[PDB]
Amino acid sequence: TNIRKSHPLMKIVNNAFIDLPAPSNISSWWNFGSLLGICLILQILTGLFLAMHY
Amino acid sequence: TNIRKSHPLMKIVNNAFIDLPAPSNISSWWNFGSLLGICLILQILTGLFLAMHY
Amino acid sequence: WALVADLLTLTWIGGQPVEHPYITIGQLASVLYFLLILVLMPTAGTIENKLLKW
Amino acid sequence: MLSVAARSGPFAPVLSATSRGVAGALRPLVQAAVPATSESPVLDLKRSVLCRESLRG
Amino acid sequence: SHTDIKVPDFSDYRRPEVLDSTKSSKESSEARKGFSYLVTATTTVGVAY
Amino acid sequence: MLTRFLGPRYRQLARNWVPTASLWGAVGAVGLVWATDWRLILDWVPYINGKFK
Amino acid sequence: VPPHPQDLEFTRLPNGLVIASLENYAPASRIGLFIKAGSRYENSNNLGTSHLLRLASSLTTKGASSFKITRGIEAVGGKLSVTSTRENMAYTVECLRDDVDILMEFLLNVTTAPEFRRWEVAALQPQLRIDKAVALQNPQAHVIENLHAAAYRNALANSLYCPDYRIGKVTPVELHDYVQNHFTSARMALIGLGVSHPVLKQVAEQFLNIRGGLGLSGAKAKYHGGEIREQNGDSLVHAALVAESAAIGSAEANAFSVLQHVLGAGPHVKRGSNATSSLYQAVAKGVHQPFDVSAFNASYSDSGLFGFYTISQAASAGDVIKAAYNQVKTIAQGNLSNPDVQAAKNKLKAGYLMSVESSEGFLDEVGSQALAAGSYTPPSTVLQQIDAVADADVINAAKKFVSGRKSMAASGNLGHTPFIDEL
Amino acid sequence: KAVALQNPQAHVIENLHAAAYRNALANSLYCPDYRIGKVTPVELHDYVQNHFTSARMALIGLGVSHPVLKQVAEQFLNIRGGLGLSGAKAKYHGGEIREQNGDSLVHAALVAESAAIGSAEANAFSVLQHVLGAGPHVKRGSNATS
Amino acid sequence: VSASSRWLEGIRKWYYNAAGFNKLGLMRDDTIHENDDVKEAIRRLPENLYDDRVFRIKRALDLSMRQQILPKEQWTKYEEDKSYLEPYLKEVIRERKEREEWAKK
Amino acid sequence: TATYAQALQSVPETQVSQLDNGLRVASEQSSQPTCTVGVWIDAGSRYESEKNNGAGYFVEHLAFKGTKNRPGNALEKEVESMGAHLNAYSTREHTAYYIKALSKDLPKAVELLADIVQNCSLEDSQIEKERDVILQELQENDTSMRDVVFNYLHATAFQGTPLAQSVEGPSENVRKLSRADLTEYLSRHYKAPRMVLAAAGGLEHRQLLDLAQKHFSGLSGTYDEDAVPTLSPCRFTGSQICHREDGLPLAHVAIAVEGPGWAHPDNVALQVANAIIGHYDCTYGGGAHLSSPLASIAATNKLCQSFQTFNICYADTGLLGAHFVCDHMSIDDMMFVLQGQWMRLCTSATESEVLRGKNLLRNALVSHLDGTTPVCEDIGRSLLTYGRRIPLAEWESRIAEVDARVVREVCSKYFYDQCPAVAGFGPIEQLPDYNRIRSGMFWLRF
Ligand SMILES: COC1=C(OC)C(=O)C(C/C=C(\C)CCC=C(C)C)=C(C)C1=O
Ligand SMILES: COC1=C(OC)C(=O)C(C/C=C(\C)CCC=C(C)C)=C(C)C1=O
Repeated sequence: TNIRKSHPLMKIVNNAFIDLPAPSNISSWWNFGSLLGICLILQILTGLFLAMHY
Repeated sequence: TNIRKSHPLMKIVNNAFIDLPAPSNISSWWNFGSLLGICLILQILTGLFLAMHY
Repeated sequence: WALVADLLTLTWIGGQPVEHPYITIGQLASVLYFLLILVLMPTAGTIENKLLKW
Repeated sequence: MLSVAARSGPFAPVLSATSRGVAGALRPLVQAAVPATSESPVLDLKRSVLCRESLRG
Repeated sequence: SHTDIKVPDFSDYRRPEVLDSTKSSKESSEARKGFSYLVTATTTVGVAY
Repeated sequence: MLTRFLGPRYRQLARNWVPTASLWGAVGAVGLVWATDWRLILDWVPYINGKFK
Repeated sequence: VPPHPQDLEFTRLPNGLVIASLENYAPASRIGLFIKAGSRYENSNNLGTSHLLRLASSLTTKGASSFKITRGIEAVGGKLSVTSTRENMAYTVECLRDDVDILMEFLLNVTTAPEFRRWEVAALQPQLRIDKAVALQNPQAHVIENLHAAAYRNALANSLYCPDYRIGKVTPVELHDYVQNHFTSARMALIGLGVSHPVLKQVAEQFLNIRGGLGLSGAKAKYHGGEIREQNGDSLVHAALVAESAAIGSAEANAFSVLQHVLGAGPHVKRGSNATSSLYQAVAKGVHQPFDVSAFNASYSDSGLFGFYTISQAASAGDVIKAAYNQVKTIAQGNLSNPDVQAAKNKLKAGYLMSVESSEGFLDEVGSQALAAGSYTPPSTVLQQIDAVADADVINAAKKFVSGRKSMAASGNLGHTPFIDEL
Repeated sequence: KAVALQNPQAHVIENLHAAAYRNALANSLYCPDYRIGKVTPVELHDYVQNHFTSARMALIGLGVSHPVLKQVAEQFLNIRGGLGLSGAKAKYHGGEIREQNGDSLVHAALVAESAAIGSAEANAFSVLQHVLGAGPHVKRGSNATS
Repeated sequence: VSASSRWLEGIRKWYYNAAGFNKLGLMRDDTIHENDDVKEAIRRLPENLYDDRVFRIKRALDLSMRQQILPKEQWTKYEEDKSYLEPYLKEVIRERKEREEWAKK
Repeated sequence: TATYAQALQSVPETQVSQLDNGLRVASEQSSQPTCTVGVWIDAGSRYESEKNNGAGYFVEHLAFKGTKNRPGNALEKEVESMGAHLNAYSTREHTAYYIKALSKDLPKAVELLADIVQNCSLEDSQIEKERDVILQELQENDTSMRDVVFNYLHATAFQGTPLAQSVEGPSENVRKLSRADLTEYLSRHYKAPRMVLAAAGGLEHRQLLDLAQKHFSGLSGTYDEDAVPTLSPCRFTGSQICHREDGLPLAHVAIAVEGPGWAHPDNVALQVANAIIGHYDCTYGGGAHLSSPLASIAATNKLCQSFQTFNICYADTGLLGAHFVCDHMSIDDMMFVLQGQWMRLCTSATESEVLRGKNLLRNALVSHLDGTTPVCEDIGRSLLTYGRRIPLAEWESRIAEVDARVVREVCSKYFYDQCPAVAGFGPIEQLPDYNRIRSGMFWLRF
């Protein structure tokens, strides 16, 4: 019985980012989803540090 | 088979706010949890409309 | 209730200037806050266990 | 020569703490896997064949 | 008839120190992991900077 | 009250994990020193010298 | 160059308990408590109680918990096993020499002080299903259980495995009642390999003085006769044909034992034709597809069952049963050579001597002997007993089988398997 | 099968027929457990094609005309490529089947071979059945003439 | 036979009445905190004691919702208070401490 | 009474003699009325090439079916008539033919064994009958999920080496292996310096020696010739074979790291560590309370039907790990807990559980060497692998040396951060990906 599998918070992380069954198959065109997330937090982080002085 | 019970979003609402088994039993001292949520969104909403002019 | 009333005492002292009666009774209330939670309430629970033959 | 399983025929079951359950005696199935296609369904909600507490140095 | 299953030849993909079937892999074991872990070690150092 | 974890096996288990816990401290000390450019410690380090002379 | 071996020592106590020991100078010790507590002592109100008992040996006892029995035994690398026949239960215990005392203590606790705690008994009930399921994967298990149910009115008709309807339904009281009326001094034997006789005698006198139970080798088994049929379509038909034979340690039982080896028991050669097996050759003559035949020989306290067991293809079953039964008939009619009895005597003698080669086989033989006969009979007087069987005796055993009311169990596609009246 | 076998009578009468006969009438009305999941489309097709045939069928109708039924029969029910008899003949064997339950109550049936339907002897059996006693006639009665 | 043990008993009875779980028809062992030791002791209880316990707790949670209390005649008398969980709990504690002694070795 | 320590000294020494052709003859005498005798040969499927793979297995089928002196069923007639048992086995490295017999029958039993080894009359019609028998046996073995995964684990672990092959061979070998193929195998391999006459029971060593000169001496008196026949190391890989069959109701998985060979002292500590993890199946009494953390967790949470740890030895290599049988939704949990135990033993093994493993191994060793047959096997096998019999008191000395530090050292050496060979058969969708099995072979915390 795994800590990764049954902890109510890590459950969410595991079923999204670790044990999630994904096609053997998906190309570079599938990279843009995570890249949009990276873009979102980049804009959040810089935007926060700009808001500190604007 | 219920729309309330199986829709991936409403699932979350139903298992928190509708079908959630709660004690027959809990007094007025248990009202403060929801009241803190009301307080949180009140402060968010007014705080937003103050931010529009501050 | 000694804890609530002591907390009510500490908010009264907080409201007053750092002068004669207030310095000492605020010091005693501070000590009582920490003594109630750390020592006096755990001991009350043991006594109550012993009284129910537990 | 007084022992039912040493007389070889009637049925004996063994349970243990550390070792697999056993059944039975001398009914045939040693000259029966010898003319063949006795598949025998070997491994379907089931214990271990051959037993193990018989390990080497 | 499951005894007809051979694992197919992997020489095309094998690391050079592991092409000899007549010779132990244990000898090249420390080196092969060494190379691959050095890659991740340098990357971590690179990212760390 | 914590007396569950006191006996010969837990003494052996602590002894096993000591070189590891020591090395994880050694990891974290250098990592703090590196991240902050901790001037106090890095003056000693014979080649890492951003300050002249 | 080995040491000159010790003799076995043997003691009957006034209370009826039997202690037998051998000091082989071995690194390990084996200890068994053999009890007349097998499934024949169940009745129609408590079926399966000795099955659940057989499964219950690491449940909590008085000063030894379930945890302690498991951990303490495993800490010294030991075993605790329980093996059951229709007549006996046998609680055996193995460890290294130095560790006998702790395993003895666990043994005595299991057998004389089990608590049968309500919830422990409950958590154990599903294990009957697993255990029965695993055992009944061999078709032989179904057949021989049905064979005994068909043969007997009573006692020996009972299964080694709990009836399905009883699973979940055997109680802590029934377990307590079973131990208290069967696990008693005059129904027990304490056997030990690689222990001293004074230590065993002492253990017996201190810890195994119980009575408030039954007396006999039971309510007497009434042989009935009949047939039980189980449709499977299993590709193969398993059949057993049987008649009442002889109680264990009668002279007639030895005649049955020898006839069993005239007709043919197990094989002797890996992948062999079984040349000197007279049943196998008789079936082989008129059947040209995969089969098996063995002589079947089960001897009990107050009864026996002798005949044969067949495996064959569904369409071939009738032919295999009829070829086999005709071969027995042909010995009953007197067609039996002196060399054939002698070869059968050689197989039985060698079989028996090989049977007792290991500690496990030695202890079980000494244990069952102590329960059946009240005595230990050394190998050479067993060999003498086998030798004394005349040719006429083996003819007489075959005669008894052929003329006697039959019992039959079979399973498979039975569309070509004969009933008893068709034989 | 589960629903039917909730009545103990169902177990008994199935076992009674299995005990009585070698053959044919020994077969159960309900599928043997080992066959559940194992009966095939081919076996169904073969069963219909060798049993559902003109010389094995009767078409009965209440509240229909005879010309309509006769017409239906002649247009739609002209099949044969099947068996002939009322079967392979049932061999009466005799014997007993025993099922341990502890059900508080014991259900038993004792039986011997009697008479084929629409023999004169069958009527003798039918009458004896009512001498000895069939079902009850009075709600909660003592069954005086049984 | 003691004046002082009668005194301790009278402080205990006083405390019992002050605690006032008996006012809801509860027994002492109905009020115990459900940890792992306690959940197992409850699991181990025989049918009758199990079913009595649930009804008592049902009756108490019902009263606690109505913010009401039983007629005085129906309060559980301190002398009549059955310690029904305690022997199972002692055994469950006893079994755990044996495990913990083995984990030490 | 004697101690355990004393009891091991009182075990009588195995007597060894060499015959002039190089046949070793060895015996442990006890007081027994019965004996086991047999020939252990340094021959098996590891010696076979691609083209003759399954030959020894074919010989095993022919060995008992007639000689030049005892044609057809005459041999089995003699064995049966004295109440003897004639048996055989074939592994990747060893062949054995042995007789269980009365001790007074040791003269004839040795005479028969020599007749089988030297004078195998492989009649063309007999080799044709055996063709169909072996073929059916292959169909039978297909249904045993245990035997299939272990063949699969060998086929993937030893990838392109002779240790990858099955003992029985492929079906094409079974249907095309000729008599000339078989006699060539016999000529090359059944040679006196490579085989051992072993006995255990009621016998003097002197008469075992006498019968060996009587019946075995025409074997390699001038037959010491041709390339005699070096084995060569087998490259272990680190790889996966996954036979996905969802029609089967339970998954079989076997997993192993490369073990060291027969020779290595490391075997004793590995066996201690394997004993700590132990075995399990569903018929074991008291599950929750078992000492092994794997066995305990598997019982409580219904994680499997069975598991077994193993240490299969070959010359200069082996397979060290475990095999299990479980439901489709349980493979991940089983693999997790198994690997955690390996990792735990590498990093943080403790004194008390090592004692338990030591004790389990003393009890296994002694309980195994119980009967004429297992002792005879051990004499025969040991002289092929170690070149001595290693006495019981030596094993005890080797066991006693093992403590927690040794278990941590020796497990780390073979398990920690090593590439496993993995074999999967059945409903294996939930069998973890190989990268994630590789990642289970080390710990980030350590
Ligand atoms: C099944 O396909 C999926 C991928 O495969 C192409 C991904 O790569 C990612 C990774 C996405 C990230 C890191 C963005 C997270 C966004 C927020 C707002 C926190 C997700 C979630 C996914 O579901
Ligand atoms: C099981 O007990 C629960 C209650 O019973 C006393 C509640 O009344 C509420 C209602 C809480 C609300 C409306 C606040 C939501 C907060 C955010 C940030 C959206 C929740 C969730 C709860 O779990």
